[PDB]
Amino acid sequence: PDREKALELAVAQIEKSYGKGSVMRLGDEARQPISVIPTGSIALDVALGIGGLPRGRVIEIYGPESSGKTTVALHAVANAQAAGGVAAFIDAEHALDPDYAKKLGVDTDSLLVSQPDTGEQALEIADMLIRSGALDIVVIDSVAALVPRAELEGEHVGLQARLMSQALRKMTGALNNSGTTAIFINQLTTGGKALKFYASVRMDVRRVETLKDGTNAVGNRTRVKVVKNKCSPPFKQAEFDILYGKGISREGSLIDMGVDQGLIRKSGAWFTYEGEQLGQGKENARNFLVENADVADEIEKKIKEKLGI
Repeated sequence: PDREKALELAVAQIEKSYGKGSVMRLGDEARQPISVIPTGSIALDVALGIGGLPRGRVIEIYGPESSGKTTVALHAVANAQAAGGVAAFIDAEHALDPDYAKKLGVDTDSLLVSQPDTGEQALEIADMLIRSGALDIVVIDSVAALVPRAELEGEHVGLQARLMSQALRKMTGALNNSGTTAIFINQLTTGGKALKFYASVRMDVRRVETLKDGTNAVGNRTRVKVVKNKCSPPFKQAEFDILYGKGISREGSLIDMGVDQGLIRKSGAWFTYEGEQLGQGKENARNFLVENADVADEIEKKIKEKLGI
C-alpha cells in the first residue's frame, strides 16, 4: 500500500543517518563484503551472514573459562594469516598455548605478541599497531585483565569502564580506516559496557556437551550465539566440535551443515554425497573428509553457493 513506501523511506533515512546495518528485517539476506575473516566453522560463518568476521570492526567473543572463545579467536588469526595477513595478540592473561595455536593453523612465529604493563598500555600499543595499516587482525586477551595503571600503582573504582570507553572511541576510527579487525575476548566484563555498543559483532560461546571416544574425552561440542550483528541479521546460532589438541573440526561442520542444506543425504548411519558414500557414522564421515580434501573443498564450495556466502 502507501505504507510500504513510507517504511522504505524510514529505513533508508535511518540507514543514511546511522549506517548500513542500523535496521534490518531478521529475514533479510546479508550484504556480502569483498573479504571477511573465516572463523573455522562454516556453521559459524553462515550464522554471521557475511561468511566470517567483518574487517575494520570491533568483535567481542565472550563466554566462561575454556568455553572455546579463544579457540574461535585463534582460527580468525590463522585464516587472516593464511591469506597473507599479519596478526597481533595483546596478552594480559598469559594463558596462550602456541602448540595448540600451531595445530589450529596459526603461524605462531609470525604472530606479534605484547604482554603489556597496564590496561592503558595494552590499548595504546594495540592502537599503535592498528594505525600502522599493516595489521589484518589484533586479538585482546582479555577485557577483564585490562587493569588500570592507577589500580596497579595502588592509588576511584569505575575507571576501567572509562578506560575502555576512551580507548574504543579512538580505536574504532582507526580500525574502520585500516580495515583491521579487533577481537576483544571477555569473561562473564569490566568495561564490557562500552564494548557492548562499539562491537559490530558479539558472540556468546559455550560448551554444550563433552565429546567422547568410548571413555576418553576427544573434545567438546561448542555453541555460539551471534547476539549482536550490525553486518547481517543477528540472533543466529551455530554449533561445532572443538577437538582437544586440534581445534574446530572444519570437516565436522561441513557434514553437519551439508545435511542441513540437503547436499549430504543421510540414509540412516550412512552419510552420502552425490551418490558416493562418505562414511557410516559422523567420525568416519569426518575422517573421510580430512583424508579427501578434494571432496571436502567441493562440499564447502557447494554450501557457500547455495547460501551465497
